[PDB]
Amino acid sequence: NDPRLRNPSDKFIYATVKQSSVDIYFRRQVELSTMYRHMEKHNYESAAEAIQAVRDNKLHAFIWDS
Amino acid sequence: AVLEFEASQKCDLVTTGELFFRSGFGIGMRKDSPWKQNVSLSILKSHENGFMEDLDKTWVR
Amino acid sequence: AVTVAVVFGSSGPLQTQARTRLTSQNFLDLPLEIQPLTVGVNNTNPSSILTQICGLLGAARVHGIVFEDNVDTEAVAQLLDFVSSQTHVPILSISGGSAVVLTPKEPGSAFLQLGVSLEQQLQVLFKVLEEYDWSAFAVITSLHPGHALFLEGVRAVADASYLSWRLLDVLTLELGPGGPRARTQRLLRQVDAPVLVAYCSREEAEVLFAEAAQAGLVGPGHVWLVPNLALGSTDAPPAAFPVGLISVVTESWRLSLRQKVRDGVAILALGAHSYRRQYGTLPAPAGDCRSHPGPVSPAREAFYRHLLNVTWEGRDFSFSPGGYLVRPTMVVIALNRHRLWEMVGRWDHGVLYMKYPVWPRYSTSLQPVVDSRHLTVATLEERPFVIVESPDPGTGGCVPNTVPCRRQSNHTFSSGDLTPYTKLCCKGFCIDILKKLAKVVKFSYDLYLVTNGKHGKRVRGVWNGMIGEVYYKRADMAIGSLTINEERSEIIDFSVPFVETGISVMVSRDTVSGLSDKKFQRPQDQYPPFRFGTVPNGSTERNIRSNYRDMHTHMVKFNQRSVEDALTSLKMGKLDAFIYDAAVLNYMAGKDEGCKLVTIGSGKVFATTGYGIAMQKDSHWKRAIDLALLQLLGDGETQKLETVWLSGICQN
Ligand SMILES: *[C@@H]1O[C@H](CO)[C@@H](O[C@@H]2O[C@H](CO)[C@@H](O)[C@H](O)[C@H]2NC(C)=O)[C@H](O)[C@H]1NC(C)=O
Ligand SMILES: *[C@@H]1O[C@H](CO)[C@@H](O[C@@H]2O[C@H](CO)[C@@H](O)[C@H](O)[C@H]2NC(C)=O)[C@H](O)[C@H]1NC(C)=O
Ligand SMILES: *[C@@H]1O[C@H](CO)[C@@H](O)[C@H](O)[C@H]1NC(C)=O
Ligand SMILES: *[C@@H]1O[C@H](CO)[C@@H](O)[C@H](O)[C@H]1NC(C)=O
Ligand SMILES: *[C@@H]1O[C@H](CO)[C@@H](O)[C@H](O)[C@H]1NC(C)=O
Ligand SMILES: N[C@@H](CCC(=O)O)C(=O)O
Repeated sequence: NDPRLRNPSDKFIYATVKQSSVDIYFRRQVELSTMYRHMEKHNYESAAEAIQAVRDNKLHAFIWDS
Repeated sequence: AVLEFEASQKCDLVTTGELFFRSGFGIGMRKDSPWKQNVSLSILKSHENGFMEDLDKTWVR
Repeated sequence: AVTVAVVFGSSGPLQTQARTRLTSQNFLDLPLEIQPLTVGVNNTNPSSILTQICGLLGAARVHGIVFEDNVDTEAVAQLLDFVSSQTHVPILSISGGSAVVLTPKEPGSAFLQLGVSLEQQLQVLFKVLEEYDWSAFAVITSLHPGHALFLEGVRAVADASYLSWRLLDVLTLELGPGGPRARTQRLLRQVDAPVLVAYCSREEAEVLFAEAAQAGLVGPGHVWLVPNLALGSTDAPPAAFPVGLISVVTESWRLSLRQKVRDGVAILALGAHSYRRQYGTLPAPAGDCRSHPGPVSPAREAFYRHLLNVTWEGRDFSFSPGGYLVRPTMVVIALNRHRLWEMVGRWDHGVLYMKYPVWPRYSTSLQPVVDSRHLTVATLEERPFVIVESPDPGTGGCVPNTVPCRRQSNHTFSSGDLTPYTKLCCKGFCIDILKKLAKVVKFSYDLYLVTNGKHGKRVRGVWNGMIGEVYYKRADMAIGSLTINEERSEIIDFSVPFVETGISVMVSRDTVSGLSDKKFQRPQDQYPPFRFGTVPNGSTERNIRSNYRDMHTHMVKFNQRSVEDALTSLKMGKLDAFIYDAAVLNYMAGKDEGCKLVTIGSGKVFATTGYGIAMQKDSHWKRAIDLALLQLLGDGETQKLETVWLSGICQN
């Protein structure tokens, strides 16, 4: 519900793994449609490379299982 | 509008939280009263020139 | 030694049609030296067709055949497929009843019909239904053969879609000459769906439409959709067809016979040319019916495979393995008031463009009816509240939770016949409010932007912008960032404000502390002139002009524009104070990297007013919309919209 997430910008980048449960969760939601559209353009192939990108600072935030 | 004035004037009391039902005060008349528009126009004019600012400053400090 | 035969079967002026050209100099633009041959089947009976085709094959040894006949034909497509299976000659049927698609075709046969299957027509019709948001339709069907395939296609297309279609009921009829008339009449008086889809032959279509006219299913409260089969000669439609009938056809619509013949010969010539480029030689000529070449002759299979995928004059002529046109551009045509088949929309690639943003409906007396519950809403782009985007190219349409909107059609962007309007998608706070109002008050609406001025200012006694559109009855209501003020409330009516706002001051991080400060009221009081300005032609400018003459006379120097540009000029240092709307200034402060601040902690909003929904003076919708807005404010939906649309980063 943070306004940085709900109001996306080219500058901010957050994404999740492609074709996963989080992808489905954001697809189903209608009030999260803008977030899904922003996320889909930068979605990652796997979780480990997503962690490496986060440590790299290429990806600001990573949404994944707890 | 009333609670904030009471808290400011009488002190010793505090208002908590943010406003959870935003509305306005309005002049009430019978249904389909012919001179509604008049009053509404006047009220809008009072908002435009200076009248509501003076009324706020003079009464609700 | 390439030889291409054209067979004319149309029962009109066939001799005038065969004689039309019967030449070899034609088809010059082609990557080949055509050698045509007109045989013109005289009457298109099975014996005549078989005998003439066999004689042609046993005399000229043609490489391919192009067939053409009239639209009343029913069973010739079977005979042509039979001939192609028996002699292994590639035929190509163009126009007439021979161009209806047969789905299973004699596996070893190259028929290659130049028509579109039933499923693609169903897809186009369902996308037409999606465009105007028509649901709860009913299906009318006769006992015409292939109706099971039609129903299965309807069910598959309805099931495999993102929208939630809702079929009401399917009714089967006889629609035969001289039979039970009470049964059809009784069944037709029991349907109440607003959208009806029918599937039958030409004569059955005429019978059904006559019965429906007797049953009161023709007026403006009923829209009919039919596939190609129900249509006949498009040039002369019958009187039984109701005005507003919708169908979907290929580009061959409105083309002349010679053009169709040229296109077929071109397809065959390009297939042969590709075969020659690939194998260095021409394909073998066809044999004769007094034999049976059991072996598949892989040379002929290769020729057929080359003939499948071929393009000509920028149009795709690819054929499905089922021998019909795959992914062709199709046009959606409708029967207008003049009782002519006007073309309405197009189906280029997987996306749909349609001429009419709203479907017209005419009375039973051909009198244009306008639905009283369809409101025309004018609006304008304002980043916090109204956002316009281009539709997603991938899916044709755009993302849900985004209402389609059109741009003003004053300037025609048709470029021929594509679309006279720019189709965008609008979203945001005001559009969400409008959607909630449409759900609650139960009305339908379109949405178009205003390209004639900003929100509105009286110039030379006339009004431009949204106020101009509403006052001059071009639109039912105006929604957006419209401030309630006396000069507008006198000329038009206003609804209850749904978000409060006013005049506010923006500075780069409390030097002024008041709109009526001596710095503003007296520009030349001290220091070189204060560089403060505002966007002209708005409520703020008129308020300043009518109240503080010195303020307005100084503000003329700094006539800012494009509030984002004013904001960036403030950031750079070309400006030190910006006078504008409080609702947008709070949002602009919220999503600021430097976190610009409004003059006083709460901005000390001056001339407090609100955003309203403009309406025509003394209208009817006013009371209902006022009550609906008050209900929305009462139930906390407006607070939810504030949280989801006007949140800020450093506002807390
Ligand atoms: C609202 O105010 C307007 C003034 O702008 C009133 O209009 C005048 O009304 C009087 C008597 O009703 C007339 O003699 C004047 O000729 C009107 N002026 C104009 C310019 O038309 C209006 O009547 C008021 N509304 C009501 C219900 O009294
Ligand atoms: C139609 O498609 C066929 C194949 O589906 C194309 O023929 C191929 O052409 C490429 C050229 O690089 C060859 O490598 C393949 O071996 C060919 N395949 C076959 C089965 O012939 C043909 O070129 C296409 N038509 C056009 C006009 O491009
Ligand atoms: C073909 O039709 C013409 C006139 O339409 C007729 O004169 C001719 O005899 C016909 N040929 C046949 C039936 O073989
Ligand atoms: C329509 O467009 C023309 C430009 O072709 C321009 O004068 C103006 O935007 C419009 N003219 C009107 C509304 O008279
Ligand atoms: C404001 O109106 C003036 C005069 O009509 C015009 O020249 C100016 O371009 C307008 N400013 C806008 C539309 O931002
Ligand atoms: N809401 C304002 C637009 C901003 C302004 O010009 O003050 C109006 O409709 O007048």
